[PDB]
Amino acid sequence: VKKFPEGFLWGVATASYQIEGSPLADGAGMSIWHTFSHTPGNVKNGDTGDVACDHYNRWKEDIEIIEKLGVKAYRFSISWPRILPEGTGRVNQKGLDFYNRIIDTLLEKGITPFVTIYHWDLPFALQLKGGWANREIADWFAEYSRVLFENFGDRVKNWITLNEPWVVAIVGHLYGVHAPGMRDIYVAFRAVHNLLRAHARAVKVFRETVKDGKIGIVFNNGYFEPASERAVRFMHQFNNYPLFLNPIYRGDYPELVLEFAREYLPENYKDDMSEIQEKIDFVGLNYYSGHLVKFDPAKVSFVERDLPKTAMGWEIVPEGIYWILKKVKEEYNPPEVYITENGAAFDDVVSEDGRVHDQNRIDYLKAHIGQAWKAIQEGVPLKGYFVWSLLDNFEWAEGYSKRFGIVYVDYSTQKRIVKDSGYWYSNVVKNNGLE
Repeated sequence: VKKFPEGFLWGVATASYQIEGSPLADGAGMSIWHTFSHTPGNVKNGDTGDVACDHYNRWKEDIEIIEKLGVKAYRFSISWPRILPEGTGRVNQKGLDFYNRIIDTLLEKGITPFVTIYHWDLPFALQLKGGWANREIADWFAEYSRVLFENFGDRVKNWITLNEPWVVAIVGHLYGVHAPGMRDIYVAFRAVHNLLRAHARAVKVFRETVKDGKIGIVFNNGYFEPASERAVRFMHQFNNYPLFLNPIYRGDYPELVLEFAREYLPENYKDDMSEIQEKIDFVGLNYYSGHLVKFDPAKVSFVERDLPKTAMGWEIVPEGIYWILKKVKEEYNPPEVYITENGAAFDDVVSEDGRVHDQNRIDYLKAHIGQAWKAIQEGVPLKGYFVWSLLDNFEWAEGYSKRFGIVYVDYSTQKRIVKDSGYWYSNVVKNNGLE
């Protein structure tokens, strides 16, 4: 058996654009993901978030599912354009009403809300002004964050500024695969820098408005290994939490990042570093996959390995989640850590018996929860673990073709079908560990 600490937070996680649909309902502004997905060629099969899981209408049922499964924490995000349709200035009361109802319902049912302030749906109106490329986004983000704190901070006490800022900057502005779909390395590193400045401004406002809350930040991470017996050191520093935590904790970007990217950073970027060091309460780590890597004349290539893979083609390496937990304590020793996302996509099907027998997902989850347990036994201050995702949903540029849910969604009807993995995870939470 592997029992977790008393009060350990077992959660599930979603994001606004991925599940809600109704992106323009009730006076919401357009987001960059609305315009991106409505641009031909950007998203698989031309999928958009127009409907998604229709959570904008079915939110109560979904929460009742969380309650029914006995899950103790719900990580969800707020759509900035629902709250400020032009990004700054005017507040949309109906946007506030939507999240107020979700928040009150969670607390009613004894579920702890973990709110992601930014999970990629920037207001289109701000993108017209440069979005993450514009230094002024630190002010815009501050103003947005303030509205949320003032309206919800009385009940929500666990906050996350940014989800996966590396993805936002690099995948959104260098690779062009995510909104806003740009391919400019100088823009992308300006976005890295501004993401930090905006995160830090929001934390500052938080200290002034929610004196009894906790606030953190979420990073994507991969477990990188060398093909033979440094490129691994680069990938860790660039793609993992150090890109952001070295500034936050140490006041500069990591060494190998500066070697690669100093030319792409703003000229006096160091002048922002003391403000960026604003104290945070916890670090969220997302983890999905491992990668074998080797030098290649970013001077790094991935080497495909055997290993079981998910429908994403992501290699399943459970010891990565232990490694990254250990590594984060070793390098920056944050007071609290959460695994804010962990999960897998598989080609689920509803059997004739009306069940989704996703043993593959159960095995994936079980293996990773075990490794996180291990990190805990060896001193890592892990306070929680969130499965991505409660529901199958819009998987960004993959559209609906990738199902991550522990609850199956039949998009033709919007029917929810709890998967075997969901029943399994429910037992894990009730028992507060593996058995």
